[PDB]
Amino acid sequence: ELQEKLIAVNRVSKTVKGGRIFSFTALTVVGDGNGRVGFGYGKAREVPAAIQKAMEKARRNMINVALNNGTLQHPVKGVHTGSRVFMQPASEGTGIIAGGAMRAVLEVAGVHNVLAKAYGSTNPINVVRATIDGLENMNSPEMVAAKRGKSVEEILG
RNA sequence: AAAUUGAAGAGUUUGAUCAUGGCUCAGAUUGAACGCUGGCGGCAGGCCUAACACAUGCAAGUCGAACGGUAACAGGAAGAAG
Repeated sequence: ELQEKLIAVNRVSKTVKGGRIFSFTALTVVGDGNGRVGFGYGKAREVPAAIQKAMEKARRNMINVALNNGTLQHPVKGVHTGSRVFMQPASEGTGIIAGGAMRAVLEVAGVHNVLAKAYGSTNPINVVRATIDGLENMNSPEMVAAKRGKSVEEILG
């Protein structure tokens, strides 16, 4: 159904011979609510054009991650530039406890219950990339049963 | 059976960026103090400072079934005044 979220709107400037020229960047996320997450980074001279750029960039580059009934599979460490995200699956209930950008990514991802923490720089673009890296780093019991070459019950016990 | 189901960030260095890195904020608490305000009840608490100096009153007595006794009080026995 492709629900959409706007995370950050930044104003950046490029200096020229006349003076400063200001443009606006938008960081967005889209998601199915079931597994599929995508993030977009648009840049335009005025704001809603940058929002529309970020949305049509985010809708293309979406990756699907695996997740249980509303939860993760294991603890997983996502990393990026200055961001050292750590997300732990949850018990049921308790909502998404996560800060800001990571909260928006996990909410469009369909992750209902999570315990998350950001380390290092909490810059929004880099923590969105660290979050989605930790999400696509995650692996399922059926795929780790496909790897090690045995049924899932012999792994879980 | 149960004995715990646990983890949020933001602002500020720049023309703008990303890092590093301080500073500050959002919470909970207290033997609290002060300012404005003030209906009641329950249960707790109340010199953190001068281990400074203390007026006044009380805070350790009991036992006659240990004893000599007998000041009180209470009767007794007697002698009396009526």
